[PDB]
Amino acid sequence: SPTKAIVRLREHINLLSKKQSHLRTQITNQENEARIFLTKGNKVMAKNALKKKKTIEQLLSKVEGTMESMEQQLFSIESANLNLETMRAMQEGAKAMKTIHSGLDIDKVDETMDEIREQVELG
Repeated sequence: SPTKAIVRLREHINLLSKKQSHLRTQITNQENEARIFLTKGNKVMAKNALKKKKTIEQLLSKVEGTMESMEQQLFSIESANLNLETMRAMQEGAKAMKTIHSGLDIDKVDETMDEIREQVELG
């Protein structure tokens, strides 16, 4: 069911979201270590810290990408659902109007009967 899917996608995004914040935190921490090392020490350590930071960034980009794909799917479903609603309503409105086209124009008992009568008589 569509409702089931929407819930899964939303919950899934939530999880990815939790991960995104964690990843962001790691990125800042690593950058900070790089800053202090540049002071209380050797570059090499700083360079190493930055490289780590980059790989944490690339992983984040992927987390973000999965989220982006998921978000797109939600939009496509939410959009599709609306269209269905439009179609049903449009379908419903046609039925209502049909009952109207009937009205008393078709509810002409004499016209119908005579027609039936002639065919009987016609044999």
